Amino acid sequence: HKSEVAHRFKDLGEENFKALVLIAFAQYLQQCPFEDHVKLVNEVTEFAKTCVADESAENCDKSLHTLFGDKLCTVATLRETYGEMADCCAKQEPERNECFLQHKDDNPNLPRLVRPEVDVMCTAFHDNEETFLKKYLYEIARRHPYFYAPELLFFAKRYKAAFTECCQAADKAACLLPKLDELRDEGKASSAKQRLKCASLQKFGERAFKAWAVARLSQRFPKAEFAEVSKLVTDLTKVHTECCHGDLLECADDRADLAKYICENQDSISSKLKECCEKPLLEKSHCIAEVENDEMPADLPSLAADFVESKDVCKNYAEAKDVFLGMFLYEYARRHPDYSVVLLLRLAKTYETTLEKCCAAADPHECYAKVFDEFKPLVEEPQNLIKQNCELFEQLGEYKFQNALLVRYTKKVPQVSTPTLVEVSRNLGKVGSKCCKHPEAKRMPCAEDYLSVVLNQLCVLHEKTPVSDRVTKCCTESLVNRRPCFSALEVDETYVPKEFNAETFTFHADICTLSEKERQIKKQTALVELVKHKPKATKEQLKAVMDDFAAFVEKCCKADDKETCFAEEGKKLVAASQAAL
Ligand SMILES: CCCCCCCCCCCCCCCC(=O)O
Ligand SMILES: CCCCCCCCCCCCCCCC(=O)O
Ligand SMILES: CCCCCCCCCCCCCCCC(=O)O
Repeated sequence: HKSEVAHRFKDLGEENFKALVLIAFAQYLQQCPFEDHVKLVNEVTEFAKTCVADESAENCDKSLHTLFGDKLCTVATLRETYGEMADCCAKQEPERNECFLQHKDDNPNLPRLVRPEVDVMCTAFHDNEETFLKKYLYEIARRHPYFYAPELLFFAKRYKAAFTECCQAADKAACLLPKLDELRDEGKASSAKQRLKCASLQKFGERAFKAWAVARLSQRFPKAEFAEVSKLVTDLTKVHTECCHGDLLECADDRADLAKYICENQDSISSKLKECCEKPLLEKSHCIAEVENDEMPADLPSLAADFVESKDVCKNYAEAKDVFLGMFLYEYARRHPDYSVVLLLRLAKTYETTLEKCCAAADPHECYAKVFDEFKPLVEEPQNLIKQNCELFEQLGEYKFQNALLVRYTKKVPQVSTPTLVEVSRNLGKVGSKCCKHPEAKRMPCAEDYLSVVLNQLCVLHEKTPVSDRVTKCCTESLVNRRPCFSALEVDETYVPKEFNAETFTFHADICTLSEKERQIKKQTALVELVKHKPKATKEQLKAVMDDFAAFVEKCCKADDKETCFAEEGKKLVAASQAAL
């Protein structure tokens, strides 16, 4: 291991090496032009090949942090452009690297990347495929400087595949656009999870993180024994703690180490791990992190033996409370992959609460019996919600299902901005489409995955621009009570109806040309504004108003003249509607 850079180049391969180096530099120097970074990438790459030919080369023996930091400090416009960051160059390793980490800018001021015309895109992709993909990789990287590089590289390769298909199919846009949208969604969903995962570690501490980890690791690896799960959870915590810190190389090494260990003890962890461990170093950790749940042992007893009916229960628990609780959590989770992780956490927490209560009683054995009865109401809470909502999603379209939620959440929290209500409602709708297609056995984990990001996304926007105490109570409580807290929201009896505005309910003929997506958005925007103006409207009354509107649109988008119909019958619709409500 004379040369760190030489070893990295051999493991990743020139192409991946280049791509990752571009991402790294793009994540630090986020305000330097693309051609600058390209020059860097080629300089580092050529040097690396020098080191590959001969590890004893002149600078080959240096550290990757040292080499990276030196390159950063050779940027001529560094001080001018980045000010303080240029001061880091006086610090010495390893203090320097930390200094660079400190002055990494999160979400700087840049204009939103606008998706160009399909013809233009495919044409660029054909003429210069490499400078086309890398330019966009650079653009994504600079705007998401804390996103894990190998993960950003993982999406890049998927983008490249998308164009390869569609850019030579007659109806390109019909192919490409629904693929780019999927990527956009997944990319931001992945990014959200990461910030969230890291934020929770900081917010609630290592313990809660370990509890979360124990549940999911037990679910995924139900054939694994607790001692093994403990070591994995222990290491996973170590990894998340370092990765959350932000050092790419340190984070990468810890990840690689865990994947290394997991793949070598495959037989002792999971049977569905063979293909993941076969993949290259770069993809190992990724693969393991979302591997399929292993199938659990047929001969599995009930927990009641070791956790309820047994003697030595307070003694075993008091001897190591968190260990014993983790065992309960492990034992329970591996039997129920059909549960959300947070559900298992409510149960383990419930088990904990009673032991703290009953072990202090004269005879604990009775208060244990109470425990499992308490589990059932907590378990059915999320189960019922899923049944009903997926039924609702079945009867009504995804669009009409979104509108159902729309009215519901507008009446629960009317103070929220209209655009926010429309967005969260459309997204919860999408969750319905994706999860309700699963059977019950897999529905709850599915919902938890999407609601987690949607609910924390929701809480982030509220952080910046608070609008309700009840929403801030939900956003700032335990991430296990979060979703139930939102579900506990009732209709706001406080809300004063917002004053009428004819403009808000004034529609022109342009909506007849609008795309299917934003005709809906404009309609849904008005639906929120309707519910806000008269929040005490019944479902029948609201349906009536919406029906008249719907026919009103089809009557004006069907006429020889249009803009007059929208202004004349529009006047009629608004008047009649104000009267009914
Ligand atoms: C391998 C051992 C890991 C430790 C297991 C800890 C189990 C804790 C049980 C209660 C759920 C923890 C949820 C955190 C929320 C809280 O701080 O109350
Ligand atoms: C002089 C070096 C310049 C900087 C080098 C950029 C960082 C390249 C290392 C990234 C490799 C990631 C390792 C695999 C990822 C994983 O297993 O999780
Ligand atoms: C910035 C403020 C945003 C507030 C958004 C108000 C709408 C809340 C949506 C709650 C989603 C959680 C769904 C749980 C299932 C349920 O409805 O009971």
